[PDB]
Amino acid sequence: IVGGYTCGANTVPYQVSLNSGYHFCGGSLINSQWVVSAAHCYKSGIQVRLGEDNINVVEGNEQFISASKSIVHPSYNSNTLNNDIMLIKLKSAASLNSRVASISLPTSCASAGTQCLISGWGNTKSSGTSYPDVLKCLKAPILSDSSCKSAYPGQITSNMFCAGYLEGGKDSCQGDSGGPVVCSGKLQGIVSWGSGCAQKNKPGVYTKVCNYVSWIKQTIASN
Ligand SMILES: [Ca+2]
Ligand code: NA
Repeated sequence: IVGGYTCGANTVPYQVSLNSGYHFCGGSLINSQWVVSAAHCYKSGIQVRLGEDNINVVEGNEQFISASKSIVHPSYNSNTLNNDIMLIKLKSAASLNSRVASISLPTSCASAGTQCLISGWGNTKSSGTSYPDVLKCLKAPILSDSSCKSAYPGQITSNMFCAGYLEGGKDSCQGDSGGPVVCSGKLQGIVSWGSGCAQKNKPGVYTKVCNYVSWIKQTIASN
């Protein structure tokens, strides 16, 4: 997260860190056994880390649970990032409480101009590299489809939306991938891609979760 703020410990209780010996992506807890992330975050060996603030210090509220199964979207295209969504099933159920909690799936898609909360442990610089230990947050508005398509001509599908600031300076970034975009208490986006981070006229691009709710529900009900 570039240009954001320190969230505060466990104030984003649905945020997870995906670990393969090191933090590599975010995710969102949607019930006690399932996490939603980005398909481009797929790795063979994944441990889900819930209740994290500092990802390099055991502070007392963590749950570390290995994945039993990953399910990349059937239509995921790694070239275009169309359908950049994956479900991860936990080997054992998380214990839900104040610091570890699920985020609701959307019934409606999100509205242009809604300010959403984007969070993660990704790079905090638009040029250079600095990775935080504690969870970072950003308030960012949903941009119109027209503005998004103008920013990334020939690249935005119906399964993507832009959020952030055309002036630059505030955005998600590498290492935030797979994490949440929460708008009005619903998971509306997944950190997916962008040209650099926090660059002028190059806002973040996010997987449009409202298009996948039927797939998510059907998949959870059968696995
Ligand atoms: Ca920790
Ligand atoms: Na809704």
